[PDB]
Amino acid sequence: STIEEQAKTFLDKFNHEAEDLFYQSSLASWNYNTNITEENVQNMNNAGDKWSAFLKEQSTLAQMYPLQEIQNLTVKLQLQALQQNGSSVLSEDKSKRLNTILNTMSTIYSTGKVCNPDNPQECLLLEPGLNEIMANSLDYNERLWAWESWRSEVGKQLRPLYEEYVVLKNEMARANHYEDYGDYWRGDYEVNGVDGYDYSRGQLIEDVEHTFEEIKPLYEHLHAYVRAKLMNAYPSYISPIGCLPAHLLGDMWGRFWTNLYSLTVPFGQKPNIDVTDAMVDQAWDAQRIFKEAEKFFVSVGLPNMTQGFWENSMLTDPGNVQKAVCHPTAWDLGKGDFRILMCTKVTMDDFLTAHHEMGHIQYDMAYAAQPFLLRNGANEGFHEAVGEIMSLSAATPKHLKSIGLLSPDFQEDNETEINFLLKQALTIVGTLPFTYMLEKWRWMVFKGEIPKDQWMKKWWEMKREIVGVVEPVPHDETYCDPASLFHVSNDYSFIRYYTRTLYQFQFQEALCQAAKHEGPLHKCDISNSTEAGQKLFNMLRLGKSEPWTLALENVVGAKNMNVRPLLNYFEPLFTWLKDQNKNSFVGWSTDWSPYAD
Ligand SMILES: CC(C)C[C@H](N[C@@H](Cc1cncn1Cc1cc(Cl)cc(Cl)c1)C(=O)O)C(=O)O
Ligand SMILES: *[C@@H]1O[C@H](CO)[C@@H](O)[C@H](O)[C@H]1NC(C)=O
Ligand SMILES: *[C@H]1O[C@H](CO)[C@@H](O)[C@H](O)[C@H]1NC(C)=O
Ligand SMILES: [Cl-]
Ligand SMILES: [Zn+2]
Repeated sequence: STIEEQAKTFLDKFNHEAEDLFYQSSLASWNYNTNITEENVQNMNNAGDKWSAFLKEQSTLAQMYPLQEIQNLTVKLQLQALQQNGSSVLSEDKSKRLNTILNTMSTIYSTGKVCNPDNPQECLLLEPGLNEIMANSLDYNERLWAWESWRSEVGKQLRPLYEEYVVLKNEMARANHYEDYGDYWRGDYEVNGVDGYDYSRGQLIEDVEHTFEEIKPLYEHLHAYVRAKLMNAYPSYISPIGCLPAHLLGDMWGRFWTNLYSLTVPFGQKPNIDVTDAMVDQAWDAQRIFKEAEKFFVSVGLPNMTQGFWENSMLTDPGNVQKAVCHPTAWDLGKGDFRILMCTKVTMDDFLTAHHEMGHIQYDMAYAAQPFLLRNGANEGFHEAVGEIMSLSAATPKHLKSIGLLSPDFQEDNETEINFLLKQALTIVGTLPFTYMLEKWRWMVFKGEIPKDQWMKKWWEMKREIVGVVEPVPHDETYCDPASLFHVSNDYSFIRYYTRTLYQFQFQEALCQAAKHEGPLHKCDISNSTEAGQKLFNMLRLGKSEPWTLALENVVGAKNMNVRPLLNYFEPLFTWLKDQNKNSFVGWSTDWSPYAD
């Protein structure tokens, strides 16, 4: 029989052992992220250590098939993955150290503690505490300790191992036909096979570059507007001309300025559109949330969460007695097993993140029925970009209103608009420059453009030009600030958040028009419309068996990342920021300082 047949099986003989062999790891791997005992650690790095050996072995027993000599395009690209020597390319008993490094980094993060100065016994984990503070405290000082202490106490520990991490990981990358590890994560976005749809790795970069320009204006005015209302509540601390201090951003990293809402609300007297409060005066809990969320997908086609999910997902920190990584994550253990690990809180933040995490799931399912080594979203952007297509709709006063956290509200005042839209900006635009800059530095390093002795160097120089933010305390190259933001210390590429942000609005400008909407998309409902659910559905199911470029094209006109639908969402808020800012200065100083004073 044909040779494009010794594989059409070799693959399927693979999709069946792997799934279980995987699930064997995902399951143990889960006992860890849910209880950082240690007994659980080993069990875990034993389950994947074999899957390691499994995949490794099946890599050689795979490349036994020549490149082409294969049709049915799928069968070929599916082959692609396997042929690539995994991180096995490493010195067997070397990659071990990587894990040793990887595992720690994780624990350090979800376990590290800073302890109150005036009471060696009042220690705070990052969740919550360093977190609740960096999200609520208004005491420039409380804010300040938390910020520094975290980076100081834990951050510093990370350093040593991060230095080893880039190295080890790099060697693995480059010894795999890539320029570095970054070139690797840029891989995800790559597509070859198809012509006119081919997308290169070096592209993803300059494609973010370009798309970033049209994003700057809207940022600056948004940044120069919140340097204002931020001075208004921390006078004598921030210059009306030089990037705000890192600890007043609304959260440990300033990744999201969504908590600077009460300090920046444009018309703070209209009905708060941060139903974080209405939720408490209704006693909303974890379930109720993930139930009110699951209720959304079901309104637009997509199924209800499986009873298996409801019986294993950890939707609240088990508190003292068992320590689990609290970062919200949507798990796929395969074999039909779907779970979500999130230390849910009754915030409006956790209301949306639920719509996120869930979205991950609704996707993981939507492409379940698909060759195992192919079920995986067109690309990271897409996976991230999905739950955000919901939060976009399920956060509009409209929805929020009808849902409950906003009984019969003041019509929709031409002002509740700039009001609602400023929050979004806070969350969505706030992150773009932060999201970008971090990955850039992340690339620069793997690349090489930043020698070990210049890490915290470029990092803050950068945080200054691009993000438009400065550090409250000179950080020596003893630190490692960009290793105290989960994502970093636990692998996870970061640029999917950038890309996800732009995909987000393209998919939305299409579905509204696929539910017959007739206003700006920042008024677009999308709930109850199967016309919409359906469309998106026919998209999710294809897994990663179709270049995202084509997939994108088949869903929303363009076959690539478009910044304009976003610029359209925030056009109302922009022109207004224009006004409000008329007197205030748009831009910032890359030489200022809140301490050099
Ligand atoms: C790739 C995964 C390992 C991490 C990621 N989780 C989210 C979690 C998230 C969504 N929106 C906000 N956050 C941050 C966060 C929320 C909560 Cl309730 C607790 C904590 Cl510790 C962090 C992210 O960091 O983007 C994701 O699902 O894409
Ligand atoms: C797997 O690794 C071996 C030795 O490092 C190498 O010869 C082989 O080409 C790799 N797999 C492929 C087909 O790239
Ligand atoms: C092409 O051949 C493969 C393996 O023989 C088969 O499973 C697949 O269904 C065919 N094309 C598709 C993707 O339907
Ligand atoms: Cl930082
Ligand atoms: Zn996500």
